[PDB]
Amino acid sequence: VGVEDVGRFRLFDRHRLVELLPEGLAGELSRDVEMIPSATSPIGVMLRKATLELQMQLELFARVHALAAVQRGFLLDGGKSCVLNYLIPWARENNWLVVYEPLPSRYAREIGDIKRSSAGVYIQSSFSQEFLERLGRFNRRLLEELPVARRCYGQAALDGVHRLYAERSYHSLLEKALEKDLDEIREQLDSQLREEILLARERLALWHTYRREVSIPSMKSRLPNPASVWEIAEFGLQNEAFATQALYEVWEQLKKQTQLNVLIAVDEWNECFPVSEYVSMRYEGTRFNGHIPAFHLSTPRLLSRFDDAQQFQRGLKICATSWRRSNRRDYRPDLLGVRQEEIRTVRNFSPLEFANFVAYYHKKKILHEFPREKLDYFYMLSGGNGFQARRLLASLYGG
Amino acid sequence: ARRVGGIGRRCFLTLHCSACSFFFQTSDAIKLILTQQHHILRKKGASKFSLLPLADASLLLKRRGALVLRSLHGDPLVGSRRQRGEFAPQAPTAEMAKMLNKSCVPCPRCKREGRWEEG
Amino acid sequence: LLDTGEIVPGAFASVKKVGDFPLLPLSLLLSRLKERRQELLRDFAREEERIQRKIKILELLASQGAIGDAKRIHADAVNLLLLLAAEAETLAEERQLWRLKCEGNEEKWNLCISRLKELALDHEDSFLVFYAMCSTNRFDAVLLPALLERLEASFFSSQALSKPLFHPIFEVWDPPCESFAALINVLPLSAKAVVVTADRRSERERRENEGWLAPPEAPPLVLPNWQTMHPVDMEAWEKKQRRVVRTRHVKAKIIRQADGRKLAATMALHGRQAIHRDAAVSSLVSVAAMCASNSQRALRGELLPETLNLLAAELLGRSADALSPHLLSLSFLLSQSSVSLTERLFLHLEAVLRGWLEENGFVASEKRRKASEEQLRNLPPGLNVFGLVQSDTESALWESRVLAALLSSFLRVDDYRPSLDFVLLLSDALRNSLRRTAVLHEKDVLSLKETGALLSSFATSGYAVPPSLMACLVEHFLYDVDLFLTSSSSSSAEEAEQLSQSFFCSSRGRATPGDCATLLHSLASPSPNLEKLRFEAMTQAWRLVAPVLHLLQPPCKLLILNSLQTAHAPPDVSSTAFFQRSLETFLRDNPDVDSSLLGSLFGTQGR
Amino acid sequence: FSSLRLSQKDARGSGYLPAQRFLSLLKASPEEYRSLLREATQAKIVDPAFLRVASQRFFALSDRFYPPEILDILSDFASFPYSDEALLAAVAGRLEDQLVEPSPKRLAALLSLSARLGLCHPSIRDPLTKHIEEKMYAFDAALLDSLCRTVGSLLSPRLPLLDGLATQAQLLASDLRADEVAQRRYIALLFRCLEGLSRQRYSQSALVDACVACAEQHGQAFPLHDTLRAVAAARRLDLAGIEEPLRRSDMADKVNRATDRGDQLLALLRHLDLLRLRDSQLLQKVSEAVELHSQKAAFLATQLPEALLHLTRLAPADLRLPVALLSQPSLLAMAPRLSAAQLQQLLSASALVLFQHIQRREGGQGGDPLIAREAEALAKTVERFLDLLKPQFLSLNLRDRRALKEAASLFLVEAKGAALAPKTVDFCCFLEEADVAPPLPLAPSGGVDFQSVGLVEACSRLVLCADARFSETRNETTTCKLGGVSTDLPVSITPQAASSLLLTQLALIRRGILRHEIQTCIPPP
Amino acid sequence: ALSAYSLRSLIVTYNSRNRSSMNATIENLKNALRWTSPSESSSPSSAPSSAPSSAPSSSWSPFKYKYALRHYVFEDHRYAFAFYDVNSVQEVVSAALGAMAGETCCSCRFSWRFAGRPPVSLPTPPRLVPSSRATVLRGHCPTDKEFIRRALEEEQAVERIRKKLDKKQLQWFPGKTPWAP
RNA sequence: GGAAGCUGGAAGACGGAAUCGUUAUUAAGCGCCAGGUAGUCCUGGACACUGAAUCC
RNA sequence: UUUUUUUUUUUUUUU
RNA sequence: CGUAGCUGUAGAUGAAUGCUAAUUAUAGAGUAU
RNA sequence: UUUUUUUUUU
Repeated sequence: VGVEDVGRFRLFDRHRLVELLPEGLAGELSRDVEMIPSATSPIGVMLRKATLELQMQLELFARVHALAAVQRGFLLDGGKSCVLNYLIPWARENNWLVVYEPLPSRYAREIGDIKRSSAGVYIQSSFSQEFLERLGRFNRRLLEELPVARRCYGQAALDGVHRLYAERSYHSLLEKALEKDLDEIREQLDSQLREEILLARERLALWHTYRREVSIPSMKSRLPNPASVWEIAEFGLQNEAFATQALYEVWEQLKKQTQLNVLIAVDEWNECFPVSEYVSMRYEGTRFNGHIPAFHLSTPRLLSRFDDAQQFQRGLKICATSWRRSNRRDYRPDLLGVRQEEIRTVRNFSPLEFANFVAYYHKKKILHEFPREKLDYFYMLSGGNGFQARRLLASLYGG
Repeated sequence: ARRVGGIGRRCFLTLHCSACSFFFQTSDAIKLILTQQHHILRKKGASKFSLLPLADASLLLKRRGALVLRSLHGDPLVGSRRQRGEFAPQAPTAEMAKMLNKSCVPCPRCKREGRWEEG
Repeated sequence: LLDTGEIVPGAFASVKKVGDFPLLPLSLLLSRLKERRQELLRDFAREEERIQRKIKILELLASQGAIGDAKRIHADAVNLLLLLAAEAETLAEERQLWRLKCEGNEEKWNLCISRLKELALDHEDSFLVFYAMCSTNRFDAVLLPALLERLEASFFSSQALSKPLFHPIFEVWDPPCESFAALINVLPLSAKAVVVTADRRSERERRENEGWLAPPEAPPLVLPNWQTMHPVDMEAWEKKQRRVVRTRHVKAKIIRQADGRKLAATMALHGRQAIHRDAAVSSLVSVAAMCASNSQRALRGELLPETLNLLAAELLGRSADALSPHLLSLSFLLSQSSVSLTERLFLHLEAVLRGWLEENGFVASEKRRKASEEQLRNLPPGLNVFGLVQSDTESALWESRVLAALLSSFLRVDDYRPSLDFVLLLSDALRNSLRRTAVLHEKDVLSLKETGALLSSFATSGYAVPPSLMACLVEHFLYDVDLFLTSSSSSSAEEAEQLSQSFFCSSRGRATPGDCATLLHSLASPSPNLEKLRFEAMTQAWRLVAPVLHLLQPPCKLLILNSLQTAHAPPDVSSTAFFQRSLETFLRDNPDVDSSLLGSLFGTQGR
Repeated sequence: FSSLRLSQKDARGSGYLPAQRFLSLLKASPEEYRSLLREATQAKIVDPAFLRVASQRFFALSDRFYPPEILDILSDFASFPYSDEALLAAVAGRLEDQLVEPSPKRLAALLSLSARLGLCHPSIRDPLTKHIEEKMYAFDAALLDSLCRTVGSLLSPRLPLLDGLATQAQLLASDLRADEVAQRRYIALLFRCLEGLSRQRYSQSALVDACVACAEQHGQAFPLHDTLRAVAAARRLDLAGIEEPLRRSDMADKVNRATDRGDQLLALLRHLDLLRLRDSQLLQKVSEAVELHSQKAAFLATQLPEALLHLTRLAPADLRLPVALLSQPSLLAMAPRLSAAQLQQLLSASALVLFQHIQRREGGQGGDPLIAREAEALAKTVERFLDLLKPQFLSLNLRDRRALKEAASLFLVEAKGAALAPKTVDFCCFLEEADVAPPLPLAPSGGVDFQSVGLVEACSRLVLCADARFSETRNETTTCKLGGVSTDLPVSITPQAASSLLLTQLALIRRGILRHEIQTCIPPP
Repeated sequence: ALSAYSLRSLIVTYNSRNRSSMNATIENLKNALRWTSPSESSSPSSAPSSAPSSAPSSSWSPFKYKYALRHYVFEDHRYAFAFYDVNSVQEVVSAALGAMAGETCCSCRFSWRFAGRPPVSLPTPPRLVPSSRATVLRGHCPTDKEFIRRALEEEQAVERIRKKLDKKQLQWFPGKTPWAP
């Protein structure tokens, strides 16, 4: 390990990798592992130079907590998702709470349920249960031991909206109600100044009382006095009502207190902004043809806010986009939340790394015969791209 | 492959706004001006009040309302069969922008005076 | 080891460090080669090719020596450079014979460059040339970029670790091995900074100090004539040719590659690991130079502030014994960047200054003489500093330059107050008497190029220069002007001043002299021999800029014109001779600037 | 975040930064204008000429700045208060369009407009005051507390505006009423608000009863550095009962809780400046602590100059004598202190004390002077303090130089009155005739004469004197002599107000011809 | 001012319908040169403009089912010339028109230039002392190359602007606009 | 007369039989306009890309 | 071009 | 430019496009279901 | 075969 060891493959046990990554492999690596005929063969991942720069930052961040260390997430733009197969397993081995989500779009382009509400945020009861069930597979034994704060008890609505933001939707309804009821006091001049001021004072008294009686938020009365954060089993029991309120409660809880280092990795982040496959009546004439934007849903919105990374006093977030699901085009980075100083633009594989990749497949009995004479010839054909290299060599005998 | 706008991602049907950030096609322009007819009539100051019934929101979604919108929108993109080669249709936003700005129609996003532009 | 038959994952926790400790010249290496000659000989069509050439060079190296040039002036041009490079470094009635040999080596060294650049060097000869220059401290701003590409393409080649050594015997007696793979990995940290801190600017770059310059973008101007005009009947012309010649206009442009930046990024990461190892102070100076880059590293990744913060944290926690000697190089590089951990770092570095000067005898002239020498050549490996002081005749000639640049470095900071007012007076008085005895001659005179570096700092830090004028009476006018005219029409005046900044470059065009006029204006800031000398200096420098006051940068022209219409300026200078009609010329070109309020920036109001 | 900045060191000392970013500003895109403006904010030196150039161009380029950009640009003006007559026309031309029912802009817009010159009735006050009184049903707790400090600094308020915020706190505070939930949440939102409204001599019946502690046994309210708010609110016209439940407390009578050098002396001293309170028999114990604290070397060059300047007023509350502790017992070798940052603070302190010495028994009463030897010792300090400022004059910001002129002109009266050695060079070169960026004054809206206003250069940096009204309007025991040559009530706290007002009258008579001046215009404390 | 004008350039173009007719014009133009008062005569540059062609179609003898066709080709020729620094207008305009022969029309294009304020500055330079304290080819244009480059760039700019504006105002049924009635 | 939305249960998976001919940028597919002096064709004229096989 | 891009190709032209 | 490569849907037993209460465009006039 | 922006979410 170090600068001297760049572009090498690290062996991984088949059984150990599954336990460390219960959800699955990071990226499209599952398509390349099935090609190996041997079932007992190990899995190798190349150590690109982009991982060395990122790994060093995490080392200093852990030592400080025991303004020099970074306190914001990064962004990989341009093999951006290849590093995820080596950075996540390593961090998890160092007692780090890592949130794994390689396929966040599965909760937006599949069979589900939507229920409109006054808050204007659609919820998914069916997909809300799968988020916590998959996260607890490997992150267990730590959430239960972690305590729970008392300053963030129950200030979230059913759809995960804050109390202050949820009650604002009813401001218009209450505004007209008070205007019609003012005739009782308006109809009983005196100095032309105090008479008008006294009438206005009645509005303040009535508004204060109206903002605390009509609204009846649900303060998770099912659990009066919690003791931990992993002891919330009632969320898994009830799904029709208590599906989204508990999802946001854990999200807010992991910002205030600081006991353990955390990490969040969201892959394929370029397919969360575009429109979803849902249909509704929220279109702005011809903007969506009657479709629900992906960022307007509950689950996608939770992982579609990079400007909030500052509140993460425990850790930080990270995302990468390399697939061809949508044309990147200009891909404005300034109007999204990230800055120009936090974008890691990787490049194509160097000739040195290209040779190692070809030799790696030989040990796996993937290719038939790859003469050294044509080793450099194939570099110009595919251009050294990883996607074009594996596909070109797979179709043909290779070399 | 079959993208909208071609290789150069052309857009000859949308109009930008100087204020805020919101764009819409010419199809929605007709509906916006008709819906906000009360503000336009009062701004200036029976034969004059002929389009009052069309201001209804539900009437536009009916069979009768659908035909009225299509009548005004002549589909400028469609033309004669001889209009080939250099004689190709251009962006009709030049005429639409003038009417939208002179009528002083408020923007759905923020209530403002004439702030539309070609884009 | 795990029970599954794999490496324990706990081992891969931290990142390893780098070495680069040893550093030797090409002098002692040759001595060992000449001794181990009988042991090196112990070691298909290609079998003879790799043996015949491989032994001929061994016997020769110890093309007829260092004589028989010109006629002789391929690996021939490469091996010749070694003899000359090694001969020069040997130095580091008697002055007559020595000068004859010293001059010949320098003249021959430059001649070999012309033939070397005309042929593209191979991977096996590019590194040898670059390494030799570093030892001899003889770089080239034109040749460095060309040789940097070869070292990069081959480094990332497929045959890097598997390929054996180069056949020059130079690699046989080397610590590293595995051909270029590990050879560059164990490169001294001193030489690593060169790649990162490489100037890629061309000669056309003159819009910073010289003035305005319009670059051309259309060299070829193809115009037809009457004798070479195509006939009217062009249809038959094509039928009278063997093959197609004329074709549609299709020309391919040249796309610039990384140009060595790809290799520089990898080298930058090595310096980061060599910070928390508690190494020597001399070795740590190289890390700062790389982090203080301005044209290669840029700000792509968010690692620059992190590396700088770590370097400052370790540097602060050190003894004064090892920090006192190393003060000019560290302060010069650390002052070029701003970070949060700036005030705390500079406070520690200021305290040692008080004791360093007091112990050296600064307010027994041998104590101050030896101290300066170590800071000028011994400490700085290959750095080129303010005014080009870079790695004594009678008195106070070399030590003055060292002290001149030190003051400017502390006043350069942009994070907090540079220093205390009391320190400025003490520092100013320290050199006040020292410069008095600087031999009141020869070419060893303080040029305006290095003089302007100090005057520039005082014009931006908000600190007014003291009334002391002895520094201005030992510089510029004294011999830098009279000597220039002594050594060998209307249009003739312009060429006289233009020739000054041609080869020797006594001044940076309009960069250094530009601030000279502004400082002389503001000096005695209050107002209801110093007065006599100020008038003579202002007029002398004004007449040397007016003739060429047509091709200068607009930003520079404003400063010159601004510092003439002031109360401090001498009278009878703004008359209808060269300035009255020239004032409206600038205003007409740039009418957007204030016309009535011309003297508002630094006019009769001083500041 | 990890702040980092790189300097243009391409040629290592080529060109001139102040000049380089001067011509490009005349022709640049709207985005580039904002980027260059921030450079001067963090810069060391300030150029008055460059400030006017940016202001003039802002009005022309106001047609492409988004509403968020205008607020961000206005925010940068908070430091070094500076403005031009052409700046008001630009902001007034787009303030109406910015009214989109904003929740937070009610405070940010009001706070930014507090300084410089505002309160323009039929351009700015009409829309802001009309929109703030009807939006009292959505103000956050944090915003309401901050609004108290804003209204306090205003001049010539109206009953409808004051009453709007008075009733807002009564209902808001009741919700929290029903140890950290009250000790730092309930009491904090009570005394802070009462002081704000008390400045405008306004109070209602349904606020005093609720604000005061109902139970007299409610001890341990606030520390020594927060209890002064309750005392300052009272002692105005007829207020009492809030001070102590029966003038017998447990943490505010026996030398507070605990006073020491552990970062506590400065905190209490700073709180006494913005609160109009006189050191009574119990509050005078702070002066004694200075004698021992000044002995330490660390305290002599870390907080000594800051404390002396920030509490120069009310001489019989900090120093035993005006010259005893104001002398230089050991300052001969310790005079230098961070070039100019703290050295200038000593000059102002020596000037305010001079005014108190003269205006003590020569027609003002309220004390008596000391022996004539006191003046001799005082002059020995100022003579050696002004010289050190000559080479460090360029290392002062716009705000630092603005206040220097007020303290510099004072020495030009006593010296010639019938002395300082450097009074003919330093005091008659720049300190007498300054041309720094002159900000606009804070004028009321009671006169209703904004259609005929002007500007004249004088000590208060600008004034209201039009050509039509030129020399014509603005130009018993406490009214006869106190309203004449003094013209300063002993509300606010007069030691500073008297010095600024007297200098303004003289500066307007020496150069300009302006007779029959009606000063009035006494802002709240 | 009218007196301050000067003929910057004069682009002379030809349009001939026959190969022989175009060749005669070239020889006639050359003969008119090498006879002026100045040492070097005005030598314009050559610039061919391709050769447009047209050929309609018609059915072919009547009473046939369109089994054969007969085409009628109508070729054309063009030629363009460039001028720079035309000091003598009489010796250039007369020569160009006098070189015609047969059905060979012409189309000239004048180009004038007006000078602004004559730059007059830089008087006798100041001076002080220390205080002691030809090459003309046969068939080539005599004008400087710098002048041609400055004028050539202007021509390329006008052509681009004209093509862009002309394309915008090019639609069938002129005067028709959408939803105008 | 041309095109378009909506609506849609017009008639067809028959015949490996037989008649019209291609001398390779041939054959087989796909895409564009120039003229026909307002619109107005699946034919004719005319250009460009992918482009196999056989004993001819 | 390790602060560079963010991508299919036509039937006249850089004389 | 079209079949692109690439990539989502149903690895269509069910993709045939004519019929018409109804409008788009040229024209002086092409209308009635 | 379909992207965000002028700001009111701990």
